[PDB]
Amino acid sequence: SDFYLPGDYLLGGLFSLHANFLQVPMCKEYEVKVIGYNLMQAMRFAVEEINNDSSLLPGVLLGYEIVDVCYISNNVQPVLYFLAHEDNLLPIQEDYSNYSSRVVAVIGPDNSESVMTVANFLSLFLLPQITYSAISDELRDKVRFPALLRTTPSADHHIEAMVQLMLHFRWNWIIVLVSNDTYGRDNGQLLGERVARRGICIAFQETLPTLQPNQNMTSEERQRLVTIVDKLQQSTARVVVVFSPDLTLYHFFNEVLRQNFTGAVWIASESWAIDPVLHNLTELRHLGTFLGITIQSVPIPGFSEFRETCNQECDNCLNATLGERVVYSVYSAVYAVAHALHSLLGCDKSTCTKRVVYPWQLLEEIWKVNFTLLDHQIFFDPQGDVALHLEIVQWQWDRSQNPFQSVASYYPLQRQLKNIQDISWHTINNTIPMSMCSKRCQSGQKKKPVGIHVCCFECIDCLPGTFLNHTEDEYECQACPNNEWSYQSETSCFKRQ
Amino acid sequence: LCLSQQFKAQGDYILGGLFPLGSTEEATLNQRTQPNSIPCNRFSPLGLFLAMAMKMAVEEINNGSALLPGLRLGYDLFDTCSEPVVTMKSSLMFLAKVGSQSIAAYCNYTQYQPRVLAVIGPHSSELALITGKFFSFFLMPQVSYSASMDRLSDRETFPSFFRTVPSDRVQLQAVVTLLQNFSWNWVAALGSDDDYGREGLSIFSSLANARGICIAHEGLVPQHDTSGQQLGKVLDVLRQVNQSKVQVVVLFASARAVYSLFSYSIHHGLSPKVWVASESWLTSDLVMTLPNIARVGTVLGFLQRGALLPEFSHYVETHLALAADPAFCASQRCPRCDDIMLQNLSSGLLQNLLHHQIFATYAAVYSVAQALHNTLQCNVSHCHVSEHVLPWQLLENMYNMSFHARDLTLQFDAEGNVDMEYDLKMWVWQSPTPVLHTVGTFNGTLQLQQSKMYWPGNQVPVSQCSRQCKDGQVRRVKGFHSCCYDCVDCKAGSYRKHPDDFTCTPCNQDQWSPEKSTACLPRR
Repeated sequence: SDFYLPGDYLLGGLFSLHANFLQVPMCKEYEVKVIGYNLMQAMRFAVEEINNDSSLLPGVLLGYEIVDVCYISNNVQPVLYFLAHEDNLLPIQEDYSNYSSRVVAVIGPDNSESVMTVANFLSLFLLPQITYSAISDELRDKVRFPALLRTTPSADHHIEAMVQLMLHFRWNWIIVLVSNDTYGRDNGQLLGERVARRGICIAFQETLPTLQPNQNMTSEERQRLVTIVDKLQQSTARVVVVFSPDLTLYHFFNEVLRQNFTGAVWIASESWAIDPVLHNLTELRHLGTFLGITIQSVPIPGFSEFRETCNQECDNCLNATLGERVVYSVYSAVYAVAHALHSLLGCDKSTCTKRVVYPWQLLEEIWKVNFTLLDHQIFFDPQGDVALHLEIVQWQWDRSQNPFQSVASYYPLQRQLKNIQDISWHTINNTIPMSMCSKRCQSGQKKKPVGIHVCCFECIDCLPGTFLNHTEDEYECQACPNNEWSYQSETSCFKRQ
Repeated sequence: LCLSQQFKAQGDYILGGLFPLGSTEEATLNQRTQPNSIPCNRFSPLGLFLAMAMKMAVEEINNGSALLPGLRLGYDLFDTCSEPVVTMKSSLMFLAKVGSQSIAAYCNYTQYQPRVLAVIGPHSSELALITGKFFSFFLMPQVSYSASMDRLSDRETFPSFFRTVPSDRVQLQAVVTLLQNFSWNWVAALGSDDDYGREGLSIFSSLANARGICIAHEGLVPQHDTSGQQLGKVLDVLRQVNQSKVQVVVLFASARAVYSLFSYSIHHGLSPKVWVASESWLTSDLVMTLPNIARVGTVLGFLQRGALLPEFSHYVETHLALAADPAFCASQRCPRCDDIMLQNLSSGLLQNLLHHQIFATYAAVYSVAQALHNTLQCNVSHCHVSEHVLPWQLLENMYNMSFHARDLTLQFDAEGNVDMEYDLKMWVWQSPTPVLHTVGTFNGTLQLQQSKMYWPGNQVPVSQCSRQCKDGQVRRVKGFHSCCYDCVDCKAGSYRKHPDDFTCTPCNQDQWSPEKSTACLPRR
């Protein structure tokens, strides 16, 4: 099958092509997922293009061994298959510095849980793993995951983009909805950490139930959704951040529509920011403004005309097909491994030598690459991440143009949001919608805090004989000099006779 | 002593063991850059005691014909070194064909033939997650004596993991019942930044929200005391606990985190609060050393109710003595273990409280042995000897059994957990040293000996919030979730325009309004 190419050195690839404990599960039980097929084709295009490029690996062939993984449900077997050498046998020994595996590097899984699972196994051998879509911040620990790298930013930068979007439009007062998953809780906690340093108050955080879109919903789950939407309706906050997988939100937004809720700004995380299934729900355009934070697209030139004993034969993908924003991560991962190998072999144009390589040295070289690919400079931060651009997209429903329209771009090395464009709002006159917990003071009014959140305060007039200096304090009045007085709520003193 | 040689024994069937028999200083924990071996730097007595418990259980089983009559049961114990790499090496060694030094990449479990029948799993939950995920592919049955994190209950990712200790969810259900009994509606929830504490906070926040307990603040406290951000974070947590006016705090945190939090709380002079503890702190390997515990205000929490092993100390001393005798030895996995004498393992260590984990190890051995006894369809004095059992065959019986520890029946449920009772322990400071007193029990229902409760003064603490307001009041939501309200009384000259959160409106000029009134009134 096309899952395999022979060569002098082989890359391993893990992609999810498909969506009684004694019964062994099989991927064919699940429907095809086209995104994973696109990513597989991205890897194949990258490797064959590298084989065509005489200036990168002259006379050396990159092969590959690609294996389908049903997300978390099969992660052990492919790793053993990659690690074994002679007669599909894998020796157990204390020191592996002299051992050669079937593959020299792995283009690792998609899900953060599966990435960690594979990393804990490959860490024993220091076989390098590069991953393309796992944004979890925990992967930055190289004591815990020494051999793992990423061609994508982490949740740190997504939350930074969210918070700077909030700051730019001066939103002080937000709501956070999270899934029950580790993903939702992780991102909710991270956002809670980030906002407190920047002056943004979370009105309340609430957890969505783990529903599935086609299946029936129980009465208590329906009531749970009703309660959450009631909390949304009662609150004065109108900026809502949702950390949930896309499949779960169909029921939630159906309930929101049923209650005739409208007038919010919805901030989408990368896990649902660009979902067509949610987008095609025609009535979402009436709930408010949808903004989504996602990795920025990079077009591969030649890719379109190229595209159009187990777990290596899945014929159903083609007719299911008949991932643009993630493709570049896989492409650049393959190119990173290729450049690291080109360095490791001591190679030069038309003058390669086919030296025997042990993966732990290729890891050391992979940490060292720095080159321009497709007009972007890709190199690994010491914490293992490549600095690719993020973007903010607004959902549009005019089918004359693309569903998701870029409205801002974020730079992780400069760590700031830039090139903001004209968002078209739901407001009556295209004015920026504002969410603030309390209105700003008149001059000569002191703030009196209310409750826990910093943004909550009463505005109270200064009494005669006292004044408020906004450059000096705002939470209590200060007295006039012994021969001065003031006009009650006033910033300044005046002389008594 | 020739002690590390006692970690392997022959038999017809063999049990693997993962124990914290050694460790290393922090200086070792740099990034790994070449795949060399990791040395045995430091000894650990806890692992030795747990290994002794497993050895004792297997010795008893080999003496008493009640289980596996006519067969000999062996063991093969390895150190985790508290290190995933070393743990993975040991796990791989367990799964290799007997006599061989390698493992084969077959596609499904039925093609393997590992050298051990079952693995008595690691001490910590991190290694439990890792090794459970690895073992599940081979359907190797794994029984843990210490790993309580509830994520391991999932049969989809952990189809072969079992434990003889309850999961955190049962402890937190007991805690929720405790809060519900004393009507502590308004509380703060804290947890350690480790996965233990994060999952604990998730579980508690899910359970409390369903029963109407309103969490004022939900936050994480760090494991370490080495950066200014951590000092600031504990100061901010103290600020949150103070400003919310909470009097009862639930603290699902590891002992190091609690030690940090309490030391800084004493440093900053926090006022007394009720602190609801978790087992890993309440058993206090570290916290109870603090000079000024009694100022923290009150400590209370649940603890396991398992049985006890009277003979264990004499067994340990006897076998250390045997390991000290060259005439016995005439008949490494931890080189530092050989340097240890009886006086280094004094009885004062065993008389403390480690009984729970020691008994859990004993019971894990007995669970595996009973499961094998069932699989071999044993009679009195006879067995189905004509075949050799593979681990995945034992797994079928292990779900559908009851096994006997010392005068205590236990059963694995559909999620691989045991069911166990709890004591409710309260710290008493009227003694010249803090000591645990039993004040209640939990067995799915909470029984309190309230006449015995040691509250400060002749009063019981309270912390509450309004679920609904009166008619003549304006609402205001509070809490980490918008669950409950604080009430505003409308002062004269203003009126409650809406029966809602909307602030009271100033009175119409040609009218007036008295206190608490809902409308403007003609002044005449």
